[PDB]
Amino acid sequence: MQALILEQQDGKTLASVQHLEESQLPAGDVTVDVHWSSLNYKDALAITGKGKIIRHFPMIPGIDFAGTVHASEDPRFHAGQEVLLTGWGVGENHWGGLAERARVKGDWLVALPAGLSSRNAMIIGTAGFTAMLCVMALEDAGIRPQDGEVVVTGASGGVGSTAVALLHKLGYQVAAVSGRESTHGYLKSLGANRILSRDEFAESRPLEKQLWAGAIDTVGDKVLAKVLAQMNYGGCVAACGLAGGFALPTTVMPFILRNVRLQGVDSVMTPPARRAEAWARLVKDLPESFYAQAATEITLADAPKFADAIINNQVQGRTLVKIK
Amino acid sequence: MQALILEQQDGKTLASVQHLEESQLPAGDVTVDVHWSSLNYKDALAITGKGKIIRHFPMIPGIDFAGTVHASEDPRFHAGQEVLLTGWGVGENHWGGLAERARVKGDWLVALPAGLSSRNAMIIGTAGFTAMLCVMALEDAGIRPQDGEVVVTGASGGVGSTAVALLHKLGYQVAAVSGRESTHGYLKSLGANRILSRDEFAESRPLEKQLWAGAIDTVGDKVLAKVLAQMNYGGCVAACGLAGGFALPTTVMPFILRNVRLQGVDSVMTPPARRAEAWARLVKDLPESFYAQAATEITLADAPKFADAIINNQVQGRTLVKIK
Ligand SMILES: NC(=O)c1ccc[n+]([C@@H]2O[C@H](COP(=O)([O-])OP(=O)(O)OC[C@H]3O[C@@H](n4cnc5c(N)ncnc54)[C@H](OP(=O)(O)O)[C@@H]3O)[C@@H](O)[C@H]2O)c1
Ligand SMILES: NC(=O)c1ccc[n+]([C@@H]2O[C@H](COP(=O)([O-])OP(=O)(O)OC[C@H]3O[C@@H](n4cnc5c(N)ncnc54)[C@H](OP(=O)(O)O)[C@@H]3O)[C@@H](O)[C@H]2O)c1
Repeated sequence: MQALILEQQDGKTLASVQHLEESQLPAGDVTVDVHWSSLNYKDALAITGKGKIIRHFPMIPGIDFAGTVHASEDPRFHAGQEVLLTGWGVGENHWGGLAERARVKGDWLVALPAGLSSRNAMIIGTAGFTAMLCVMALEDAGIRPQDGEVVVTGASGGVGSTAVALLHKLGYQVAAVSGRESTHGYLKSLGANRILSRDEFAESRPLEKQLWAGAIDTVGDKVLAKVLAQMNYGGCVAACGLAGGFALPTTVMPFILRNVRLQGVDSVMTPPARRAEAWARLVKDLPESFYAQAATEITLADAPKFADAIINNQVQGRTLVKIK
Repeated sequence: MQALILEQQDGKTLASVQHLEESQLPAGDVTVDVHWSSLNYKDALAITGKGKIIRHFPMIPGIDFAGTVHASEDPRFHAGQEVLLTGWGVGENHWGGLAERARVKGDWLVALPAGLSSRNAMIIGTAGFTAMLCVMALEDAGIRPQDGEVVVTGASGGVGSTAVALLHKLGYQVAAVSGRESTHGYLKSLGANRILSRDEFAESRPLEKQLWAGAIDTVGDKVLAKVLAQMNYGGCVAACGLAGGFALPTTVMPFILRNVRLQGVDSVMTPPARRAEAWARLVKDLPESFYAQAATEITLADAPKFADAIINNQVQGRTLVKIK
């Protein structure tokens, strides 16, 4: 079998496609013939050797994959069945998606839903699944299209792009925040009602003027701090990222004076039930047009190059990896 | 009529009980003969001139009151009716409850709930109403007694005492955090199962060991930051306070890695349906023993002295003001 393999020569990560035997695969009760994977921000860090994502080498990266079951000892899954996986430590501490074959716990798999192609599941990937979870968080908080504008940060990215399209489809007025001017036409076509510059969110008072009924944040750090200060009374922010930094230098004022909810969204260990629900919602809520707009398809050996482009913020939308 | 009056000579607030004519009260549809009020942290800030709570002088402070309607131009209220009020800006921008009479909008009043005495309504006051809103937030998040331990910070105070008593009644295992060894017996008597020192909430990593299914925070600052770092995956913190400072020096990690919810709770502008629900729940969920254990009854003339004690963290439980 072939696989993208991370090894460490002199402490610096080297990535290259290599042949290896199925016998080397980690233990698990389901074996999957992988047809598609993707590159997420976390995959890019893993591949660039940045971020301390990988604590064991050599490692097959890729926190995502979709394919067909080769063999299964889990009674929920049968040989030939179409399945997908995102998260659960896969591609971090367990051999990953960017390989022709993977062996995992059946607990980590999701049956490919009726209404979603294996290829499109990967275009969504971890990033899109996370966006769906964020949207469901706003809904849980009672945030409706009629309540006001929803703001999306890091909007041109994988999570951001998906969130814009989901919110647009669901009827919300969407404001997209982006540090790049080249992404504007793209963002408008995704459904953004207006585009705002990243520099507009540098520093804030504890409370700013109320602007947002809802927010989906991929940035963290000072951007998230300012969004919080700008939330309408009873607004909700769904936070999932740290593209701008992991710190959260905020105050309790939006919370105790404006009754704001900050809902954290984790994709790695999302419970099976909510996980299944998110995938079913994606079938319903993501327009077929999104898949053509947001995706760039690459081959396995091109991953390191794109990993680099992702870290340097030189891409927009989602990176789909054909594994075949 | 008699009322506690706040005036500032030169950037400093002066508080004294004075006699005034009823005709000096602000305009409003409902005139109430006040029988009870209370002192909350916010009232103590107002009365001591700290916290920029009052921007208009002279002011009659007191964000709570309970009494009997003398006259009403509002068709929802009638002469002789028992009513209570918390919040709505009363005691901040509108002459408030620390007086023999108050005049207010019908919208700000709550008919005295069946089963609740006027005196007990004020032992509860804003502090207890807030604790109830915090408990309801944990419930909204699906935090059940079987799910794990709930921590209450600033536990010996007004909101904290009520919170401990409510959670205890509802069947939770409760941990109380206090910076005063002298409050431990009192906290145990309210139903706290575990008592921890505030000293243990001074430094923290972005993620600490997972300890709490839920939390009710009245302190903010570092204590809140560490509580966030200690939340179980999917845990919820209901935050309502700033006794320890208004800053929130935290990181996105508990949110994006552990799916934590931080729900802000405001008592001031709580809409009528939720506000009515909270009062109904309080009547049901606070044991009779609570009113006896938590309350210290003072007269209006004692208010300034007690406001000092509150700000100096030299009181425990709830301060009840007999106005009648
Ligand atoms: N389980 C989880 O909570 C989970 C799951 C998926 C993703 N994430 C996190 O969510 C974030 C987004 O992931 P992704 O895969 O969408 O990433 P991405 O496509 O690589 O980029 C996200 C966007 O963030 C913006 N950005 C990048 N650097 C920035 C900076 N220094 N300051 C402000 N904005 C910056 C860029 O948008 P613009 O150029 O338009 O400004 C970029 O397109 C990442 O931090 C990722 O690790 C977490
Ligand atoms: N969100 C809202 O609409 C609203 C409504 C009501 C109350 N509040 C806020 O909630 C908080 C509690 O109100 P309350 O009436 O219960 O006040 P309280 O009776 O004074 O309780 C505050 C408690 O915090 C602890 N504390 C005091 N100073 C501290 C410090 N410097 N560092 C760490 N802990 C400290 C003390 O407990 P220990 O001695 O046991 O440590 C004290 O009992 C206040 O900040 C108040 O403004 C907000």
